[PDB]
Amino acid sequence: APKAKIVLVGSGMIGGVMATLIVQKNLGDVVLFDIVKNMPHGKALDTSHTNVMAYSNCKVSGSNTYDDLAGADVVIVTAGFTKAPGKSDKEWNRDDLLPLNNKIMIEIGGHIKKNCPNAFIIVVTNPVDVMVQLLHQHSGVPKNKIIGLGGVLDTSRLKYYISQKLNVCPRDVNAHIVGAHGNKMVLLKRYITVGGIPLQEFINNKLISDAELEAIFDRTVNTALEIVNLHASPYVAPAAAIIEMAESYLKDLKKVLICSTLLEGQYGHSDIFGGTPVVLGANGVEQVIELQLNSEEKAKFDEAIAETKRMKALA
Amino acid sequence: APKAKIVLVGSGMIGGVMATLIVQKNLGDVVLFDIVKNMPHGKALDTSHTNVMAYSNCKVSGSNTYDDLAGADVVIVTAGFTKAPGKSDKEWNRDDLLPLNNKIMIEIGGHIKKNCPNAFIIVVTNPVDVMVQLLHQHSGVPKNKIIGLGGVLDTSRLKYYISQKLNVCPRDVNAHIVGAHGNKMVLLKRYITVGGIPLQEFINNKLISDAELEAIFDRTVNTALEIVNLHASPYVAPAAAIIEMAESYLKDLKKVLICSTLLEGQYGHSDIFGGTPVVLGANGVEQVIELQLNSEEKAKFDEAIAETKRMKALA
Amino acid sequence: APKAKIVLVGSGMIGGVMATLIVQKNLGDVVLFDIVKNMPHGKALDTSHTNVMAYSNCKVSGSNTYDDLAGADVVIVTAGFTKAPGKSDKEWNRDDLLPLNNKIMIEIGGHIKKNCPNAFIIVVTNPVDVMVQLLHQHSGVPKNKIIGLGGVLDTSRLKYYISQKLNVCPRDVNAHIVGAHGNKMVLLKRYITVGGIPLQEFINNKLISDAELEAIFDRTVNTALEIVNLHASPYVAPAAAIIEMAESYLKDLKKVLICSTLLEGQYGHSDIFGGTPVVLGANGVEQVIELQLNSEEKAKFDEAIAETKRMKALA
Amino acid sequence: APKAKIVLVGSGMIGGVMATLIVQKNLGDVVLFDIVKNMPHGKALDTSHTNVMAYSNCKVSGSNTYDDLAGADVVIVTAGFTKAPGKSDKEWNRDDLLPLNNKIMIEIGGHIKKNCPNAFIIVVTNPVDVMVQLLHQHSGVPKNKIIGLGGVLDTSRLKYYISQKLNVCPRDVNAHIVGAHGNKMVLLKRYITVGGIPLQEFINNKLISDAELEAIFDRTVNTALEIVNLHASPYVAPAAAIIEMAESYLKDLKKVLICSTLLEGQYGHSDIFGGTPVVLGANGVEQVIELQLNSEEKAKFDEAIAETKRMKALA
Ligand SMILES: CC(=O)C1=CN([C@@H]2O[C@H](COP(=O)(O)OP(=O)(O)OC[C@H]3O[C@@H](n4cnc5c(N)ncnc54)[C@H](O)[C@@H]3O)[C@@H](O)[C@H]2O)C=CC1
Ligand SMILES: CC(=O)C1=CN([C@@H]2O[C@H](COP(=O)(O)OP(=O)(O)OC[C@H]3O[C@@H](n4cnc5c(N)ncnc54)[C@H](O)[C@@H]3O)[C@@H](O)[C@H]2O)C=CC1
Ligand SMILES: CC(=O)C1=CN([C@@H]2O[C@H](COP(=O)(O)OP(=O)(O)OC[C@H]3O[C@@H](n4cnc5c(N)ncnc54)[C@H](O)[C@@H]3O)[C@@H](O)[C@H]2O)C=CC1
Ligand SMILES: CC(=O)C1=CN([C@@H]2O[C@H](COP(=O)(O)OP(=O)(O)OC[C@H]3O[C@@H](n4cnc5c(N)ncnc54)[C@H](O)[C@@H]3O)[C@@H](O)[C@H]2O)C=CC1
Repeated sequence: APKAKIVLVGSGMIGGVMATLIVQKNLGDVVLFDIVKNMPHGKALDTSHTNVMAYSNCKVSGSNTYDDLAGADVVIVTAGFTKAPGKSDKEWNRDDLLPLNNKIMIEIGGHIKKNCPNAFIIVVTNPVDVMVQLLHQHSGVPKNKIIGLGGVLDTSRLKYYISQKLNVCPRDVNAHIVGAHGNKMVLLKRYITVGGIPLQEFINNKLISDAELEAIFDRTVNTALEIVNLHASPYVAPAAAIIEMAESYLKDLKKVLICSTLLEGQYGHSDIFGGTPVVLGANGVEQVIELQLNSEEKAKFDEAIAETKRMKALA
Repeated sequence: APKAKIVLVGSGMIGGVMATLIVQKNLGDVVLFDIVKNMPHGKALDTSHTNVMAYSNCKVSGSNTYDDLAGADVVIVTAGFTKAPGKSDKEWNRDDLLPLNNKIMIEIGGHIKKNCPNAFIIVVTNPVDVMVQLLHQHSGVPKNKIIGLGGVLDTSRLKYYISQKLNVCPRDVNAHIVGAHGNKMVLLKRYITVGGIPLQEFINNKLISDAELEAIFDRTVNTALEIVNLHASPYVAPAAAIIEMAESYLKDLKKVLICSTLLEGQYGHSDIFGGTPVVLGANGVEQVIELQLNSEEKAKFDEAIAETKRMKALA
Repeated sequence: APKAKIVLVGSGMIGGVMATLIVQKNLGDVVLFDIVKNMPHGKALDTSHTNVMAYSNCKVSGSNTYDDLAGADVVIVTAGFTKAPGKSDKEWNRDDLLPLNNKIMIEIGGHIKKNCPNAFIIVVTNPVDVMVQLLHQHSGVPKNKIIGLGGVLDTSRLKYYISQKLNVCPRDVNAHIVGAHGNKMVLLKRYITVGGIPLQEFINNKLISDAELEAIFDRTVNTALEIVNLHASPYVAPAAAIIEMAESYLKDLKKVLICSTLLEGQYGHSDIFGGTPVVLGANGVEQVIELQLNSEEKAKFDEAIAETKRMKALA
Repeated sequence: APKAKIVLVGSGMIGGVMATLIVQKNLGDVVLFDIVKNMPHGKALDTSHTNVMAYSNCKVSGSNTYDDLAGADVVIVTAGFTKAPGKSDKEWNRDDLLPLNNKIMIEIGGHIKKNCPNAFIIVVTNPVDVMVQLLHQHSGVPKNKIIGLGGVLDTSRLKYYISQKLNVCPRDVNAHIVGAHGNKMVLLKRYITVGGIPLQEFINNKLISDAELEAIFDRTVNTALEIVNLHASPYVAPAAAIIEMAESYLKDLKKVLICSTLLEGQYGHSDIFGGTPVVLGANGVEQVIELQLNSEEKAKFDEAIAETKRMKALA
């Protein structure tokens, strides 16, 4: 059939929500692939029944076979560790799973290259800005055909928190977080708008203060940790962000979405992936948009890239 | 505000998917209530960010306080045990959590009666046909304002499996499973249609055989066990079924949906809840539809009710 | 791009609503083609702005050039007369526009054959069961790639009227009207269900009477005339019905929808198009479903086909 | 029932599309009211059938009786002249229908005050910034409960035209047009963004030039005339814009939408309605946002208000 085939490489928490949302949106047939025996078949079976409630007709199947990547139109990679086995929830960060998640990207890359070299790839495995580049290199796909999750998720938090303070529709807040996903994420105060209006106007009117915004910025950076400390794990919003990206590709929406993409001189950087607004449509990354950062913003961008490089070296 | 307030009493697996779907559908503000400290706040935080991706404006908050039921328009109860601590996955059934889940329904009932006596209640805790009646009795709500999950979920499986064999849109298969949710569920072959056409026509044409249907019937009854044996748990389709019910109420859709409701003479039964098609709209259960069962079908219905009564006695 | 290209051959009342709905549903790029100069460009411009309100990205362009059919994935033909210039609204029927609408189908057929022989075609021009066959013959497309509007529209009326009486969700009423679209349409009482339940059960319960149903049947047959006599014209529901058909094709939904299709022995008929349930998916008409009519129902079906043949002869 | 009751006062071109969209979105029951006998009943009948195709349950009825405004939750006023009977399509403007459309607003105002004084009112009749104030005065409704269409429609055009040039999703372009709807509309270049980024960045990169933007500005102002000169009439996008506003109210979305609202000192203006961003939620106009215009922008705003006052005097 002409329905898209969407292979979820990793059928864990994010994978499950993604499968649910794909059926809700009737986006395409879904394969829940994992190394864990049986589990993806079980999740697939459960999820498949929702076609009735959703008025959809998407197949949902499980797989324990890498070759099921054959024919994939979109591949979403969440496979990997989510935390270092030994580290507390308080100290959740990035040094030693690097080589293990690198091996996972290498393995998946080989299977993509053999089975679905023309697929559009979204990488989620952390640290994403490192893992996406590794997968790019080992899968051999074109630069316009692979991106990493980051900015859509990170800005959803910033947008949401501001919308709550200002009592406006969440989507009406727009904002940019660039460079990398992680603690070095660059929050661009200058690029925040509310209903298309510069946030500064709302600050001038005392509707939201600079101090409030500083607290919202810190909350945004630390949201994953906040959720973990509350005895939960972030997987629902990550899934929705990924599906927004995938849907833009599948439907040729040409949305402007901030994702990790190969930089070729933007911001003074080459040979590395970093977060920046891109346009996602039928041709994949159709445009890479370079924000005209000032020197102070660029300094923060540089710090983010430096951290990606540091971890890439250890991987 | 006039947005509906939807309180999820139980913030586990089903609760999480329900919160996700409510935001996707912009159905109302959500409270994830649970006895587990912090966890519902974490899930709520994660889920709240999806308002951006979904173009919605639903608050999602966590709660560890029963009094947050105040003002509820809809209350969905998934609180309870999901399996007997000690029993293998192979032997997943119903005798001894009864008194513990009864205590949970009693407790929740008291809080509903005090805080939101005019709410519409959907009960999910198993065995649902027993627990719904217990909650009805202790909450004091009118009979048209409380239902149990069952038939929407069980028929989604039957509909889906037949649709796959016949290669038609899942929603185009209609089917009735009545009496109770559980191993005594009554699958009504006579009441199956495909695009509104009697299934028997498709059997006559050899498009699906009676033997195939028998296997699909057994698969439907055993689906929960099938999913558990695959190292997964059924929670996505249960959530979608519940949201279909809740949405029909909230939007006054007047959908015909099979749910557990107080029987007042239908099928020869009174003073018990059992699964039957009902019409759900703004006034709750607006109609209870009694299928004109033959004697053989009625005998099976009686077996289902007898099992509900047996467990009610032990609760 | 991979977005579908949908060419509306005829940019009148139905064409306008179809363009509106396609953008609402983000189904594909739209060409509003017509012989009237400028008008389609104006409607296209107006409609294109709705992409903003709809969160969609579908191009909407006008055309006065037949060659713009090139590349079409779906072609919807509403081109033609809607009433005989000279006949009152009271006497709205079918004898003398036949040769003129035949010429229009022939002309469009030639352009389809040259420019988009692989497109999926939906014919709407009346009398549709005649015009669809004429277009099939002159376009040269395969039988699984061309259908006529009829049953989805006619049953929407029957379903709706019954749903109002019974106070249930309109989609929960299912019904079959076959043979032809027009005054000889065959309404199959035996094949009506409500929430999947035989309508007869509701009659037995005195919820709706046989006399009420007879009146609803006559109302259904005469609905177009009822609307015309109220100083309006039926175009909104026809458009929605057509878009339901087109969407099933585009999204590979495999819905069971009653449409005019080439009969190859079904109901005892060959070499003619008539209304029957079909399954619409990615391969076009994937299945032609033959209802197992009794002799009385078949007699009415024969009357419908005879009328199609009578008018085909005059065309 | 608790479904909203939406009364369309005026059942012409815009009214018809609004009814269609309300059913598509299942927003509430609809009354198509008009002074033309029978016509609204015909349009209502046609539109009602779409509930089946749309999976909705909204009543659609026609009315020739002002008292059917009773119980209205939302009233949308499109009643009036659309062009001066005698003036060519080339010379489409605003001097002498003023007293006639004023009489229509006065009449409707009296009926609103008597029958639905708590309804939320959207005025569309041109010149809208004048007519909305007239209706406000004669209906007696609070200032937070009545708005005029303008900016959502006018900016949809600007947003769309820019999105086409830049090859991005239309909704990703944000823009502000304020003061009044009509030839004095104030297009604010400084307040245009693309994916939340200042448009100036795209100009700097030569992706769109200042000269291109000037042409798009003129096209935006003249779009209604462009459509009329193409032998069409703008009614589809106006309807969608109105429904976006109505939906924000009904669903408590709190969208920021530019509408005509009573100014109470903003921009230096009082005692007049003018276009400005507002937040629409359950409480109606929840916030009036005042853009921090520079002196040059304010001068243009003043010109717009002066024109509204000039016509108000003649009404
Ligand atoms: C970039 C970003 O914004 C975020 C990234 N993540 C990363 O996303 C990944 C997945 O998170 P999830 O919560 O889904 O973790 P999980 O443990 O539930 O699922 C991971 C699955 O991967 C499987 N897996 C391991 N190796 C695999 C392989 N070779 N192939 C397929 N699946 C594999 C494994 O069995 C598990 O089910 C982790 O690396 C997270 O750090 C998470 C949240 C946000
Ligand atoms: C009727 C039907 O078709 C189905 C019913 N169920 C029942 O639904 C219930 C919930 O299933 P879920 O998978 O969500 O289980 P879970 O363990 O993840 O969540 C249950 C939550 O209830 C909480 N809980 C316990 N007591 C509570 C109380 N007094 N108040 C609120 N929450 C409570 C508990 O902490 C956990 O998070 C179980 O009884 C299932 O048997 C499940 C699938 C289908
Ligand atoms: C099968 C069915 O359920 C229905 C069928 N119809 C038929 O659908 C047709 C279109 O109805 P609509 O209300 O859209 O009529 P319209 O007059 O507004 O539009 C017809 C357009 O066709 C154009 N047209 C004429 N010749 C054409 C050609 N060769 N190519 C393209 N357009 C052409 C013509 O200029 C007008 O704009 C008529 O034949 C109706 O009888 C209508 C309602 C229901
Ligand atoms: C503010 C704005 O962006 C726009 C405003 N308009 C205005 O919207 C109005 C309606 O436009 P439409 O295209 O719908 O015009 P129409 O002639 O098809 O419908 C007007 C209907 O009003 C009826 N009408 C007249 N007096 C009435 C009354 N007292 N009560 C109810 N209906 C009445 C009349 O019979 C016709 O059906 C006109 O004033 C337009 O100028 C239009 C497009 C954009």
